[PDB]
Amino acid sequence: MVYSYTEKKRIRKDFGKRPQVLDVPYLLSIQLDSFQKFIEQDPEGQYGLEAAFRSVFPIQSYSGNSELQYVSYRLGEPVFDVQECQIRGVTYSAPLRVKLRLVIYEREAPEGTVKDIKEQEVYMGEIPLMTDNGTFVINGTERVIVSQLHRSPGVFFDSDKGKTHSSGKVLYNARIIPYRGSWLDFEFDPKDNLFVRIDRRRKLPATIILRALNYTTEQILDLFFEKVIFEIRDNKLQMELVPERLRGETASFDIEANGKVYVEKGRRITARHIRQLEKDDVKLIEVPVEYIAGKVVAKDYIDESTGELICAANMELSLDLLAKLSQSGHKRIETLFTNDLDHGPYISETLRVDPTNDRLSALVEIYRMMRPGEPPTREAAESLFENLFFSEDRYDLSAVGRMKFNRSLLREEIEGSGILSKDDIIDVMKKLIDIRNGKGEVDDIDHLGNRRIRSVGEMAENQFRVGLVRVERAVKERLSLGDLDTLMPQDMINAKPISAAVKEFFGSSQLSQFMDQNNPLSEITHKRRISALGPGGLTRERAGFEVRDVHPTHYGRVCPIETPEGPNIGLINSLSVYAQTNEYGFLETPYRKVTDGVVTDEIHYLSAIEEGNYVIAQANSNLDEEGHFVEDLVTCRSKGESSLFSRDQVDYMDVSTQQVVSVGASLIPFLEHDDANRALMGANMQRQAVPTLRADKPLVGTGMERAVAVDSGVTAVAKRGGVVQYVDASRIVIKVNEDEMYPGEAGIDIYNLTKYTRSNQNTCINQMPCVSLGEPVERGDVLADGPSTDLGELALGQNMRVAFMPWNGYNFEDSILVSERVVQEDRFTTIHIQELACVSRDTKLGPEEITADIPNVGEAALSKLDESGIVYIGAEVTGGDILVGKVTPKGETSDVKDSSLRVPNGVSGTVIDVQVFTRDGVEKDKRALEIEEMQLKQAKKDLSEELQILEAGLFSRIRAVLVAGGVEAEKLDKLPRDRWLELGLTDEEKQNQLEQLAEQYDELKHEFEKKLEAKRRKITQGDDLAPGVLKIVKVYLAVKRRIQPGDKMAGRHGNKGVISKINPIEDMPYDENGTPVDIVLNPLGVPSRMNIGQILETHLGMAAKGIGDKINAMLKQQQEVAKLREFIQRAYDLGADVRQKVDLSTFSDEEVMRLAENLRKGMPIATPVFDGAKEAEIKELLKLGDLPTSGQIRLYDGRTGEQFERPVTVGYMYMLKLNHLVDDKMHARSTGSYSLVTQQPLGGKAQFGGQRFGEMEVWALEAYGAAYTLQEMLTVKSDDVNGRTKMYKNIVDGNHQMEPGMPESFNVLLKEIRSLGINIELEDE
Amino acid sequence: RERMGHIELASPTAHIWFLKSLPSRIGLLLDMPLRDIERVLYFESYVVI
Amino acid sequence: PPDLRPLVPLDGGRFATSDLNDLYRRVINRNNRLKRLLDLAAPDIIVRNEKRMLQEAVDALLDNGRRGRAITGSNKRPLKSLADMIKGKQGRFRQNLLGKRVDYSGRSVITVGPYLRLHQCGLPKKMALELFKPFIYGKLELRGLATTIKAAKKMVEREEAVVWDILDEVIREHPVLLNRAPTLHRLGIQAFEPVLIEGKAIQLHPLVCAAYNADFDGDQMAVHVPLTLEAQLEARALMMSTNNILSPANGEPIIVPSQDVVLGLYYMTRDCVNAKGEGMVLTGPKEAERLYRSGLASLHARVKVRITEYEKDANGELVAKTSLKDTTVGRAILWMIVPKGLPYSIVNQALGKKAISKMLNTCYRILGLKPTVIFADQIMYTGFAYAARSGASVGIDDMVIPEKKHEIISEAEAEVAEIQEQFQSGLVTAGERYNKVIDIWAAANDRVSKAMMDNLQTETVINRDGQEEKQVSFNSIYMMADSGARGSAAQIRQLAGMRGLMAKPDGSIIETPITANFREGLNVLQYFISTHGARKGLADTALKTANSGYLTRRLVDVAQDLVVTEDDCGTHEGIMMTPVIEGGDV
RNA sequence: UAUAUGUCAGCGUGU
DNA sequence: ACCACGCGGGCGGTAGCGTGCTTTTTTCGATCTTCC
DNA sequence: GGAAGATCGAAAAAAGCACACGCTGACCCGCGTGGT
Ligand SMILES: [Mg+2]
Repeated sequence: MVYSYTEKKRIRKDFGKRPQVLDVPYLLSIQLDSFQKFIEQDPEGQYGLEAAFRSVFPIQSYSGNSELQYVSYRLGEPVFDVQECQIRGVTYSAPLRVKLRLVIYEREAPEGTVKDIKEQEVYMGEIPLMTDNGTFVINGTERVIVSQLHRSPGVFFDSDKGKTHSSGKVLYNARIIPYRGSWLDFEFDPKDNLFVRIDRRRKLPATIILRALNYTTEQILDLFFEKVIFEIRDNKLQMELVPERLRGETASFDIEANGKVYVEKGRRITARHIRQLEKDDVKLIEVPVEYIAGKVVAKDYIDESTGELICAANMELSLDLLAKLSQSGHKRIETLFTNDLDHGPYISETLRVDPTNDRLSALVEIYRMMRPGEPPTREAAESLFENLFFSEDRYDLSAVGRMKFNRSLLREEIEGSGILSKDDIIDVMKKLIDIRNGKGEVDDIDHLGNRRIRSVGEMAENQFRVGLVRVERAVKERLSLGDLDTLMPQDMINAKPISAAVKEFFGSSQLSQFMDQNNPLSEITHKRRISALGPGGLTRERAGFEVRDVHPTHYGRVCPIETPEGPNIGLINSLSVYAQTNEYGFLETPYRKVTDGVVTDEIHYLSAIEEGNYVIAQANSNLDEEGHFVEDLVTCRSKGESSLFSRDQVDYMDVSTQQVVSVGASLIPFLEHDDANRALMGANMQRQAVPTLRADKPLVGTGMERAVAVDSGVTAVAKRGGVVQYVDASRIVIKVNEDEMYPGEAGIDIYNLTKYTRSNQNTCINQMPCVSLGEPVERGDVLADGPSTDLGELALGQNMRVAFMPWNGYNFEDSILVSERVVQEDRFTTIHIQELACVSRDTKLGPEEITADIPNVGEAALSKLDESGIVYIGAEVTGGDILVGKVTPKGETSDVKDSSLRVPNGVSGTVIDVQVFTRDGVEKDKRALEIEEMQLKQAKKDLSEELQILEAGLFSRIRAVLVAGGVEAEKLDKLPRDRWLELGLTDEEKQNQLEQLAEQYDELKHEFEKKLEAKRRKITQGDDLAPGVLKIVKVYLAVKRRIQPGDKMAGRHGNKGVISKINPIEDMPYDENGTPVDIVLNPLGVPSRMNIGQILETHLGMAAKGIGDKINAMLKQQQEVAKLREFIQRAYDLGADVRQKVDLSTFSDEEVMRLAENLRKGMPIATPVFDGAKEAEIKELLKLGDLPTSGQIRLYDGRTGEQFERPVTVGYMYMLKLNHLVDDKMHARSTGSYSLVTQQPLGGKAQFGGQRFGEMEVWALEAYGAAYTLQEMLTVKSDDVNGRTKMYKNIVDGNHQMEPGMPESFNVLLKEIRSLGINIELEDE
Repeated sequence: RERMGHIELASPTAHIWFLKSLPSRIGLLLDMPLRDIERVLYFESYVVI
Repeated sequence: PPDLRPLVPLDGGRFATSDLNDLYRRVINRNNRLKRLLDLAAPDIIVRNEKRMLQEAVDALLDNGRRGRAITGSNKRPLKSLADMIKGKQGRFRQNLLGKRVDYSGRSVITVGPYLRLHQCGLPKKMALELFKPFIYGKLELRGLATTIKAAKKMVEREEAVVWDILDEVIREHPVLLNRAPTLHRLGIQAFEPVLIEGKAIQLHPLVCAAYNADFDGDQMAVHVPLTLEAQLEARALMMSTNNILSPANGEPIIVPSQDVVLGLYYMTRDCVNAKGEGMVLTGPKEAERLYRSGLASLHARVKVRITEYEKDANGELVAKTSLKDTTVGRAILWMIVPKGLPYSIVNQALGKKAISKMLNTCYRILGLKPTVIFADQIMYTGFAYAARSGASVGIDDMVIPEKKHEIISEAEAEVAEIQEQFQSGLVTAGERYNKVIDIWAAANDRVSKAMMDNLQTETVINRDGQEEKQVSFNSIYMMADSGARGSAAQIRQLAGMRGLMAKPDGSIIETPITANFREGLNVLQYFISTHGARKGLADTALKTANSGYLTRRLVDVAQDLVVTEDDCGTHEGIMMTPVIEGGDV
């Protein structure tokens, strides 16, 4: 194939064998597409702000003959750009202006038309806008709103597994869960009685809700039972017989018909007798009167002669009752067909237990259950019942909820009203009864087809709807009582509730959290995260065991190995590579359709529910170039289980081998050789690696580094193709090609790289250009490398020469031995930026001034401060140094106290940036003016570059026009270009053209001046801060942290440790060539923690470094390009039928030279997650270089020079430096500050504090003798102030004796108890 | 840290720890239901001394 | 009192809000309003409402959430009442009385110090300087380098040369208490003698790691400094590392080699049927060490050496016996560090973890405590040194896959295909067919594991006098498994044989097992199958901690007040103990 | 040793 | 006529605080059944 | 033959949920109402 310009610089060798049929989708699309459904205009609504507006509007006025309607909404242009909001600390948001129309109808006419209409556009608050990277800018910080995995609305049938009853009986229940409204529950009593609960309140008989639905008893029995008709004729007591009704029941009497005795009494009815009965098609069977006594009448029967009912509906029949009904003149009766197992009499028993007998009684009972305090009323009960489930505003089953509700009940339609109906409840009850009988089965709660994903758009829409109803209440209240003559639509509404709700959601929420900025992988993982917690979701403490399990439906939708380890395990997951959401929010995964035994290239996205019907073949299925599986039996998955199937029974195949893992888990080479726990640890640990000052490509990769680097916004991607007009360490100017030029455009794209900007994790964000001056570029090509990126490839760690061998116990358990060469080369050195803020507020006594004059400070301390009172940029400040000088007015009773910002103790670094935010109306100091001047200088430089290129084009045009008539090109260059404008030609169209060009030039100059003025106004605009604070000054300190013992390092295969010793170079083991190894690792970790992937990666890295060494050796000899081409082509052609084909013949000589220069440090190798290189391929690659195929070489001891008795596995491993630095973890305190209430040492390391001697340590001391040690820990060292003073004085005086005294914590507790009505005291007797 | 103070309540007030900590000491000693205690205490009904 | 509910000053004129102050203010306002209403002869309804609201305010002050909705403050949250700040995990009883923060304490990550003795630990210079500041001040004032406390503070801040000598003097025999964050049992905190080291990480003795349940993967430890003479003597005599050698739970020893010492001793104490310098006769262990260091002999050469072993007679006197013993060079070298009272039979074998533990137990039983400690330190040093000398490494070729695995797998697949055909014919129903399939796969897994173990245990063949001879393999994976250093039969089976059957999250066994080695490639389906068990185990481990901690706290409370207060009751009562047996096992 | 002024939530890390 | 204390602070709705934890204690309503 | 003691079951309430460490956010404010 063809390669991009950035890819041709360094082509990764791919060992993948299976060809790819679907490209990796955009990783952040899930975050972006959802926001595209929230702000985009929807002609039919059902999504975004349009759905909320249509759900709320129109708004009535309690039958006030007036209302207001919503027409359309528009999102205004944001005032500040994303970078501007980040710099200024404001929230990146856009205004929302809604078109409202207040209509007032003619008074005294109920049918009268409109008397007045007032249309207006009203601003209803500003909503945040998601940037191009799927993140929000709130208060100058980058926040991410993770998706929520919750339970879909609809009906769910479940049952306790015979636990609560303690008798093995299962109590089935059905739950109706709406999007908004009251939850409904139906439950089966242990005595087989149906009960109904609303909002998990006290249970009530199920027939109460039916009676409240205006259903009589006869209708209930008709709906929930089958009628059996008994008709007395010729004194034989005949009845209509259905043969299936006599299955499994013992014959109490003789079943004889048509003169043939089918069955005799005492023997149960067999299926053969039933078949014979339907053969003869007998409908009338003689039945004795004794069989009637066990039957329940269905409908009321009332004697016509006497006018009184012989029997009501639904009670047991009796001999006197049947005799009375027979003598009453009725010849036909109806009973309920009740079977012991097929059709239980649950409804009849529920009616028997039901105390209510009418609709009004049922409504009264429901009202007294919901609101016991309020006495029942007809209107109140009716209103409560209507609002419970049949009110659109109060009850709302979403479209997905209605779809699931209809699907669970086997309804063809998937659309309907949001509110509930009588038919829905009846069908739910019937399905529950059928499930109890045996037909059907309960649903799976943890099934991924019953779980929905709510993204940012859905939660934002819900919060907007909440704010809309909040403002609608006030709108109704104001409109109903106010005067309608002069009511503008603007003042009726208030944007304050909407703005408050949206800010509360976006800023302070369980799902809107600070975005991790440790590395691009961290951001990618955080953005593609699904959390089961949050509002309307599970809790960490009460999650349980079943929820955290890996359901079989997680295949291809949720990564099974990427999940946090700890309390929230299984509740937080990462989306798969190819996973995507449906229209209703359910997860779906791609598959390739198999037709007639061939695997077609068409892609179908199957959801969890619909994928169980088909048979999906495994990804690792071998084909024969004809789409046919070679093996007769293919290992597929049909219904939540894996089994062998015939090759003609398959319906779908996996699109790729990475379909099952996430982005983070797919970055681990040789994952199939690693244990699942170790793979999980490695995946979690990968996203914790701090970037280094020099990025190093992974020698052994998976080929997904490019996608992760490009999709994340860390790198600078060219928007349009062209050539690099100007390159610099801080900015890039690209001259775009004429094909992509817009009409009337200068034609230059300017990228301003971020240089040493503090991240959310106090790390360094730096962008370095990766292109040269004049180098052609194309769309989508990386122009600058962000943090942890190398030429467009993700680079988390460094390639270290590792050797697996024990070394004098310095790698005993998990420790790592590191050579001094790693320290000297500064490979693992990191840069950490810390921000310190000092705010000058306006106190009641007076304001706080930031001045360089501070009392009670020497001249040496103020040397670093400038004339404005702010530390100089570049000054090195240690702990305790003064950065910003501030004075606070003293009490009324100098008159100024020192409140200046100081560097925290133990914190060093270099001041690299100072940012001053000044509230409007406060005079700016020199530093703020200088910062504004430099910003204006940069903006003017950009605008002047654009103006210069446009003016050069215009002057070329005017010169070309003038040359046609004047023909003085030989002298035109003598005079400057400006004087070309004042020159006049002879009177023709040329003079008119010159005048037009001159006026166009003047207009262009005026437009550029206007743009510069606008930019200056934006730059000098005053900053908005919280009330009460006047100024804010932020200082950034950069510290270079070098590696040292105690620092935590790790690998990509779950192997982690801490550096135990920085050994000198001469002490490291060395090979025959004398090259020392960089890192020594303990082999003992490999067997117990089963991760052979690290060993395979070591072997592959050794092979890659051998190839790179060969390339470097050939380069150092100034060999001709033919040898390099041949060797690199041979290296790229190595493997077995690999899908990657690289043809160096098409490459130019300069391109080949550049590729060789890039590869001289090692040939990158792509090893897919499950289609990676085999052992034979690794051995072949090792044989290509001058390295043994065993992977183990002979090593000599550095200290003694004696060859090690056995070969040792040496190679190159990608090692990462985790964000756990020892110097950030130290703490030590002898005596320091103490708390106020408890007089105990403070906690933490930021403030000087002591370690906590908790309950467990006290118990451990009590296990020993340790009486005096415990006493000194409890009294002398913590609480006894006199004890503390005496102990310190004694230690200073050389006496190691202590006075116990009385701890202050006990006195505080005694006073606290005494503050109540309880007296507690110490008795001296 | 040691000196305390007192507030003279205009009307008597029941102690919650002897009120709603089951078994209710007020109810147990007075032999009458806790809901009656709560109703008479929070000024919703009358009780005869 | 006001100082127990202080108004914490903040930046500028702002002051920190206190819930108790707000509750008191509300109560005072209600009382004042009620007083002014009573003084004005207000109607019954108004005074009744005021009295009810005052009662509610008093209730909220005493206990916010006890009755009704708790009163919320400016933070849209219920305020902390008097009862809320005394009870619970955050109350004064459990947060400031039973446990509290202490002075003279520090915290840092832990690395491994192989050179340290059993009673020593490595303390960074900065940590020791900060912790022992008052002692340094006192010594400086006594020695006359400083005249006032301020001068001593300035000198220690400037870190003068004499300060380091003073710090060395003050930590000569001053124990420090090292404690890990989870203090499950008594051995979670132990006293060590500090040794000044560079760097920034505490160096911990390897042999105590098993007692601490601590690994060098990023674990952190806290250090405390006893002050009074009594505390130092308790640390030296009661909580010292050397004093803790047997687990109080069951009496089992707690100091055992774990990973590298066992491997080194196993490699050193091994024999090869044809090695360099085999069959020669040596005068003693010193000659063996000289020959091994000079390279003239191999560590596994079978030789005959003159060993003098001392044994204890009835009177306890040591009597020597000198004899020629057939052993190896490595065993003779290791005999040098063995104390005199022990016999030679302990080291004349391949020393695994069990063998080393037994030798340490015999040393403790025969000699005492101090010789046992010295022997353990020497054992650790020798094991580390010879593990480094061996250069053992794990490679992709060390996990040998048997050539018969394919045949066994094919036979098992043929058997299960026959069973499936029988089920399709209708002779056998689903349940028994599933049971037979499970049994067949289990038998196949057992056969594969047995074949792999047979291949691995005696793979090496050595030419002795031109004849092939079978000996115990020197494979690194097999050596690690056999020596007991790390790994077990199940893990080696997963590495080199089939992974076997796997279970669903509900517990049901899946019909198709994972027939792929970890050396080979596990496809997507097998990995997804194994993830179920992996996630189940991880979730169980994560959730077990809270229940275990609650149970431990309840047990500690219920047995907190029981101590030994007498020597003999004189009671003749007791319980009768018999061996426990339930139908087949003892 | 007494110093300059620390309390609550939410999130995360290691056992 | 504008403004600074003040005070309590809950959203949402004819009120009531519930939807995916487990164990222990108390209370009341319905049912039984014992017996004089 | 019915009142009172015993029993069963549902419901409501209360209390519990390991240890250690790190980071960030908030520590006003908005109606309202009499004082001026
Ligand atoms: Mg650890």
